Amino acid sequence: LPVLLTDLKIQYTKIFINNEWHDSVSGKKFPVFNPATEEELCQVEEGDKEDVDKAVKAARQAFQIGSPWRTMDASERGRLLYKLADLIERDRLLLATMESMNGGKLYSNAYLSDLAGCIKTLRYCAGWADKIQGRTIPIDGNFFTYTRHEPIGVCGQIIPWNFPLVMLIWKIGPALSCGNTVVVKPAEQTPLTALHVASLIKEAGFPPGVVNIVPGYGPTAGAAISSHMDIDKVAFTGSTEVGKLIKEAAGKSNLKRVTLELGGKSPCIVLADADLDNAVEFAHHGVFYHQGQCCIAASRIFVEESIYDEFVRRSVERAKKYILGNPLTPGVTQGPQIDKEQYDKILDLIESGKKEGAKLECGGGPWGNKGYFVQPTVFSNVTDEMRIAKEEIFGPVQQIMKFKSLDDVIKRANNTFYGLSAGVFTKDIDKAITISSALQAGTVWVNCYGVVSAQCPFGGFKMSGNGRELGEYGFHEYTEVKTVTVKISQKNS
Amino acid sequence: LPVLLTDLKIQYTKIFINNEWHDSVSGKKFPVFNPATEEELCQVEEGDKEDVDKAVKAARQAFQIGSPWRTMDASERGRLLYKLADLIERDRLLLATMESMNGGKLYSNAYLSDLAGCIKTLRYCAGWADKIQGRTIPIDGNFFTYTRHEPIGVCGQIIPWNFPLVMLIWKIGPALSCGNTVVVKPAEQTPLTALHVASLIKEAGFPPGVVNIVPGYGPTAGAAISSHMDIDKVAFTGSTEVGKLIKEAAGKSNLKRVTLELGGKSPCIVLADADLDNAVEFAHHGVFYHQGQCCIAASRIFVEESIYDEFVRRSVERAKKYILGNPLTPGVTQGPQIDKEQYDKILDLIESGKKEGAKLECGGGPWGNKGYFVQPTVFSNVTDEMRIAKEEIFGPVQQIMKFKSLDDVIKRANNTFYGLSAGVFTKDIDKAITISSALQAGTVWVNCYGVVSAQCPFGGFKMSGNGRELGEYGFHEYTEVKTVTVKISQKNS
Amino acid sequence: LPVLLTDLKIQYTKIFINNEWHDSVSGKKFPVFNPATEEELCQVEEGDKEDVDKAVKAARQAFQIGSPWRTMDASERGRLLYKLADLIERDRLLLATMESMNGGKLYSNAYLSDLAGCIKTLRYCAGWADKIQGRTIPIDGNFFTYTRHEPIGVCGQIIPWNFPLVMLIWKIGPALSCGNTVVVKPAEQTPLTALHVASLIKEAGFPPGVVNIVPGYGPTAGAAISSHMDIDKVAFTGSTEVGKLIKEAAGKSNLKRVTLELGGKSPCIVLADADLDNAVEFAHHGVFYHQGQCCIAASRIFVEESIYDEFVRRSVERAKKYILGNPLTPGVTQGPQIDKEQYDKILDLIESGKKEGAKLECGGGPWGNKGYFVQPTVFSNVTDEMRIAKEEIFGPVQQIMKFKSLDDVIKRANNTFYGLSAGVFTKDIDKAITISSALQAGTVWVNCYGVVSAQCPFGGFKMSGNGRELGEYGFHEYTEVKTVTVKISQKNS
Amino acid sequence: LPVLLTDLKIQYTKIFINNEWHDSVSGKKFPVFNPATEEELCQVEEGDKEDVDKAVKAARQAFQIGSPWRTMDASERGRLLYKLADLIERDRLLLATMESMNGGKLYSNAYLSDLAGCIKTLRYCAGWADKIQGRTIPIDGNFFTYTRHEPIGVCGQIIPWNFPLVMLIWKIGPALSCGNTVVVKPAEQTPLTALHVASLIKEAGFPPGVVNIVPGYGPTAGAAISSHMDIDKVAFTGSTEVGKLIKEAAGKSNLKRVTLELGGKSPCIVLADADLDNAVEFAHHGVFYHQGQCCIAASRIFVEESIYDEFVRRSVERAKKYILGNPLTPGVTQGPQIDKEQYDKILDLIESGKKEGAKLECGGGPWGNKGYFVQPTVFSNVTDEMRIAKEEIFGPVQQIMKFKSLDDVIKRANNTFYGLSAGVFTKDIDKAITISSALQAGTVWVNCYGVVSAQCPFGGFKMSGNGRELGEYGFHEYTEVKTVTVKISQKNS
Repeated sequence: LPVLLTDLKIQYTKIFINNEWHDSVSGKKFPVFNPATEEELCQVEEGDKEDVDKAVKAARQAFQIGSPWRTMDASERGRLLYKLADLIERDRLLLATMESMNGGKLYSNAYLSDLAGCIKTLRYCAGWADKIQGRTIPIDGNFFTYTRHEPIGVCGQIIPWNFPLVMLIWKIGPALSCGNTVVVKPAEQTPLTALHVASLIKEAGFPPGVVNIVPGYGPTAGAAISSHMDIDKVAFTGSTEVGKLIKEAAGKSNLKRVTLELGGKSPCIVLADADLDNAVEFAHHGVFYHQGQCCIAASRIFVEESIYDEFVRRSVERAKKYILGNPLTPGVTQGPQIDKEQYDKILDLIESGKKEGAKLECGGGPWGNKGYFVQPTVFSNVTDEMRIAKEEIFGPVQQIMKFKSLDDVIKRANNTFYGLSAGVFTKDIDKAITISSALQAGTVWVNCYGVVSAQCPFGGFKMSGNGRELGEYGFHEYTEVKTVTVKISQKNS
Repeated sequence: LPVLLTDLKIQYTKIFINNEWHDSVSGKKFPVFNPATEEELCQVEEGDKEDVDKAVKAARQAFQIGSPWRTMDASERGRLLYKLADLIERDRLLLATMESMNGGKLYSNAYLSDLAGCIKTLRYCAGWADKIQGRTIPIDGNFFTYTRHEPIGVCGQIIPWNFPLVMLIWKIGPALSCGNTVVVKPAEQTPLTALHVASLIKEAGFPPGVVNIVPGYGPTAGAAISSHMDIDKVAFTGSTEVGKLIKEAAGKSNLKRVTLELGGKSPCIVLADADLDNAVEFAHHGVFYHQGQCCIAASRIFVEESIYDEFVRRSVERAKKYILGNPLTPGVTQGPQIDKEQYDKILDLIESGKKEGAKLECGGGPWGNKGYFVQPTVFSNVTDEMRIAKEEIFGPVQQIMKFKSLDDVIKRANNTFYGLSAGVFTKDIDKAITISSALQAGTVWVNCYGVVSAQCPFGGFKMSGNGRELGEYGFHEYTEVKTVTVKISQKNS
Repeated sequence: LPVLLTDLKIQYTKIFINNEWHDSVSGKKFPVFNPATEEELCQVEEGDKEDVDKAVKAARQAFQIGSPWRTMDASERGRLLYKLADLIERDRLLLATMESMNGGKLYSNAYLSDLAGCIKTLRYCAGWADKIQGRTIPIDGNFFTYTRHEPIGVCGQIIPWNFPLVMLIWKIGPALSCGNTVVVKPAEQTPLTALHVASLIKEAGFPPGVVNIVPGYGPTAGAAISSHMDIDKVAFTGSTEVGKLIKEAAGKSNLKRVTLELGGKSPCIVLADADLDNAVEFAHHGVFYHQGQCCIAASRIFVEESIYDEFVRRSVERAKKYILGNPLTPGVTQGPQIDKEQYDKILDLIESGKKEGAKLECGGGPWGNKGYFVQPTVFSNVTDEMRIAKEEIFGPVQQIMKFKSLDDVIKRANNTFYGLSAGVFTKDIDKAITISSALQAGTVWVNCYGVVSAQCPFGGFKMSGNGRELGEYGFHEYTEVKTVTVKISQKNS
Repeated sequence: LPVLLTDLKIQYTKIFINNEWHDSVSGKKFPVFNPATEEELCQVEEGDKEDVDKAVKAARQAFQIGSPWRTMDASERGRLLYKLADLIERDRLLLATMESMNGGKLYSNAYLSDLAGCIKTLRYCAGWADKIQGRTIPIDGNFFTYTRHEPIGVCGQIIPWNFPLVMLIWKIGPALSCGNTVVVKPAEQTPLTALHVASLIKEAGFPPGVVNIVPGYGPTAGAAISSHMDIDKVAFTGSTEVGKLIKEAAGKSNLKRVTLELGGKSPCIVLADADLDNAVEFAHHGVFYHQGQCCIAASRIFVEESIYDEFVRRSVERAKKYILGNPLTPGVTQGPQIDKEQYDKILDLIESGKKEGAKLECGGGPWGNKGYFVQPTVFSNVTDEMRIAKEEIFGPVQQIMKFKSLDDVIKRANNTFYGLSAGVFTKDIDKAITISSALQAGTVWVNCYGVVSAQCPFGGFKMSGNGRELGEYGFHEYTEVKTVTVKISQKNS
């Protein structure tokens, strides 16, 4: 793992529309800060309805019949995606640093893990461009029918900071692969990662106006991209709240297609037969990976009575072993949160549990002064009524209940309004298959966790989301399906 | 074609929940009327939040793990669907009559066409139950992944009267096939068709509480089924208005999955090389089939200059040849509309065009006294600014513009906020393929129209709809996709 | 289970070509016998090159463009298949009896199991007729491509007696579904089952000359159907020997497509953690189901040392519990073999093991006088060098080795030239997935056996077979794939 | 187009097994010659049963469980393929030259066309490695089934010279993608192209013993690779003769899977409405591309009476316009044939037609002295009885019949024992679809020809071939399908 000791510089801070770095009409530029240190990083600009509208207009152009981007052979879309990927891999070092300096994330995590993931989505999605096929339904009659999988149109993507670049990639890969044009709105907590990738797309040679990024504060662009009368798909990844907002506006605009992957409270279910060693390590990443800021974080470990206490032991034991240090520092297994917003919130949640008599086995507070560091916390004896068990503590905090039966645990996990993921640790074949099905989640993990690959479709059940991403199924959201039926004369089977 | 001279009787007028004919809590029962005669047919009941909630509760029961309906082998779901189909075909005669007496529709159309269609969806969907398969993604790592296509849960279906039974079937086929449980809310203009089919499902042996129908006025159940905190999918087929309503509530409830197939203004594009004979006949069904009450009605025929007038001639010529008579009378090619609502509206639209200087080549008014009969109308010299060219005249009325180029016509059709369907009549290979793609519709028809088969996916682009129906793609809306990843030891390709 | 005490009558004994019961040119009619009693059942006829050629000619007619069978909408092919299925289910009783009286098979097995299976293939395959679709490859260039899945042509099917009707159905379902025409050659040991089904197809209304059956001795028709210069696919299910014969002639005729599902020696691998109870019962059906005359019979159980002896105990224990009685007698769990051929052979194999020092724990000989009954036998301490462990003892005989490691057992099973199936009994998740993959078989069974459903593709690896059957993959053998590429003008994505 | 004036050097002339350049056991090395000049190019070695057996042994090693090549994540197989592709593109210039110097082919054709094609297969096939998925059949019962698409094993590929590198790529792409190991036997007329690519695979980092090339004379290795008792798939691309040979040995060895794409006589069908301009140009490439040495060459143009003569005119007109010059010379549109073998044969065929009274409108003989150059020939007034119309004149020679009806022409084309391809030139929609279906070919071309892309499956009907290549369907030949069924407890839909 190379280290970019080079003081990371922010090369891009402006809006990218028509492959050109515009500015803000109001001339208003918001400020980005290093949450690991609280210092300011730079002054990216802030978009508004004008810029969204501006870019959306760019999109329709890119998407028009006989455009450069529509007549381009699909294989060539794939060829271009592969280049962005290859370009991102070349600049990996820096791009990895710009995520840490702005997302506050262990570098080993934003290099050995994140940027690699981003490249691999674009690589996968590239090889899926020329393989999205139609059908030739053997209809009845002397007619000949065939479905065509065709691009939707302009796609608006609202991303969340947690994974500044991975989700951008998870959304401009399936999109650009199927042939759609994207207006990307990156988050406020972190605008740098994307703006930079936009420059690499331009080097890749993507046509002018295919991928338009409109960095800028939420409320504003949101309603816009999500109510333009020219955008057809709004894909939002963020918290449930903003989500009902985006979907509402969707109806109240054009019935545009809406795929939203909100979050959830996911349950781990270690069982008497589990290899506690394994369950302990993986239950650990589950809650303390990226400082619990992954929508798939195990904010609810249920351990069977038999092995409740033991689990508790190592669980907290390893918890304290995390290091609230510098994401830009080696050996650091935990970084800042992200901002006073989540930061204060996290602490508040920690407090609530305390009030609720949570078994605060560790942490409970913050570490250090400048920046935003919370102390790897743990709450034993959590009950299904504790707030810590009813909400997304999106942050480092571990809650751990106790169950005595299989039916009870699967019921006590499915008693939520969420279903992004789950972990059943077991050493039994029958349990594995029953608890994997009885659980209501989009992705269940048996004896592992956080294992998400591009190939595998990912999304959420219930109010955890809408649609899927990655996979072969994530290219179903960005392609409409035109049936054409011709009147041939005699139709022979 | 047999004729049910037998005075059609309304056997069912009450709510079907848990395979039992309940009543209305308020004891309020709405009245259904024969639009062909305006006489009342019977007194079906009217549901409310209580009954919706009642039935939704029935559903969750039906859908529970180890339920009778979930442990049932998929093949058996198919076996049961095939029986409903076979039962519907046995009772065809009557069931055909109950649609005419309540939908006001030519019997030849509700027998030789509609009921046949209804059976064939259920037959198709039945043979799709045991063939919805997952995958075994060759993921990276020594892990083994597989996607499972699993039932969503309780599905709420809001149907429109136009096709009282076909859409019920288009929605309880893909659903019941994939294993979901349905709470069906039929329309007010016509509750009889469905309630009856519900009885046939019970004879078919469908478990108790799988298919619950809650007949009842719109506003009420609507918000309910569409905001229950236990229904997961709301599929609505109706007008755009109610649609943004259902989707907005969706977000403002559970982010439940929402597939809505609203309507559209569809364009026919007869061209200089077309076989006017063919184009004339098919452009005729396009607008005057089921009294223009098909969301795919050609409310916009564009004829190239060369053959504008000629087309106009036969077009109107055949128009007058339609017969505003008795849907329950043989030889009648047109029946009542449906109710003063659409009836008055239709006439109003007719008037507006008159005010707009539409070339009222025929009709313009109503025919007969009792019931709701409009005179097959036609409006030549329509312009893209005439109201008749900007709205769904959902009723018998034909509008006919004139275009001089291919680019112009395809632009003047794609200049709408709709895209359910279209008809390009041509005798040229290149046109066919370009105009079929350049057009923005879910279903384009070349040299034919109204040709919709179950096998072929159907839905709408733009604000014409959301998702698809029928097809192999219509079983993509009712199945969620669970990825399970196991940690095997060594993984060999 | 109803019982057809009615003295089963053989209604059909002649050749079915053009939906008509022809005879034999030579006038030669072979004799069929009841192996349960050795009495003769009737005198079916014997075909020859003339009759094969005769029927093949019928086929080409049925398959010609604009034929009745080619212009028939696929849905209608499915509709017709469903009727044969429904007809077979109506006559189930008798048809079940005609298999027992001729195959010598426990009635409970030829009713509660076999005929049910036959119906379910035809039901499945029926619902697969209208869903075999092409694609619309997004090729490069301004061209438009689409693959059409089209019928091969006349298909020749050589069946084996063991499952007289199930394999006929496994071959005239995928075929008739995809639209091909079949010339079926049934076995000598048992011609009745099929000839009868042919009559039911005719009642079903299948066109005249679609399904032509040419009953008749092997050698003769074989080379014919398999070297006609008008048949395109020869699907043979039988022993390896005849198979290399059919394939060699294939090349030496027309390179016709050849899918052959020969047999194999399949290995069960019970392990220390297995539920011996379960493993014992299922390992039992594995070898003594249908008198070991199933190509998937466990002629090789490997038990780990730990639980070797115990397994041996119950294994033989239950073995003796089988009853060499009357297949047409209730309570009989084992019937005759099939004919002196296999009968003598079986006994010979039994003897060879004895010579090899097999641990003859039970049986070893025949039971009763008339007919062909062998005594449920068992051979402990079998070694990988014993003939009983190198050949298909296609008959009741159980061999049981002992293994001490996982690697060793999976190696000692994969050391064959076969791979139809296998059974890994385990209670461990990791073993299950590794031994299921490490094993070289088309169908591996974990903790069960003989579980074969229509939906699941079935065939053999290595010299155990060629291609697959059932499944969605079994409609890949009977459909060729025509790519058509048109030169459209501008091609927009 | 860069030109490798650099005297092309033959870097590789030896056998590649275990990523090492072995030699020949007999020490026998065959000689390769430049057919454009008849001079010798170098002295490649000649393999035998020993070397085949040698390499096959290497393969099994590469394919073993836990091998480096089997545990490799599929994505990584794709990553490696992409590198070979990228490496081939880097060396393009030379590799293009080594095909011309040895295949005798216009450089513009072996650069701007061939090497590009080779790279694009490997690029496509690479992106298909991680997307070959199984299924999760919703079987009946409380069982859980899933099909696994798994590598077959060692694959033996016999290539033909015509496209020395493209077919190597068409066979080591689908193979290496699905995970199989290949023993490639290149042709005698041309061994250089492949041996070189083998070096690039090694640079790509493909494991040691995955791709083993055994250059060497036909008869020898043939029977070997095709009868090794360790190779499972033999894919041969060549003439029909050798094909029945390879398939017969297949049965007479292991029933190994056999996909053979032999050749054919393909028919063009220009029609009265065709754009003769277009039909003329494309009918030209059809027969004179790569000197008629493409298995898809239009050795049978049928022109409707109306426009027979006209077609004849330009057809021959452009024919003479071809240039029998130097494939390594710019502006040369035709090169040598390949060797006295085809060369003498070609001339013989030309003579036969002369004897048959063919309307020798042009050519008829050879051009120049050294090398192997035939004069672009044409034969008008060909009849369906002329030898030139019953055999593959695999070489430059054009035959042109006359037809008066559609039915007649489609019958006169389908009256062959072949079906690789066809060209229907038309300007009518109905013809296009009927003649495209009525024709019996794997690939029909409407208004174009020779248009073959990787994405599109390609193979032959009838005795023109077996199986398909490219496409998503070409990864169905190299993957077997293991069904695993587990006994879960309760199975909920």
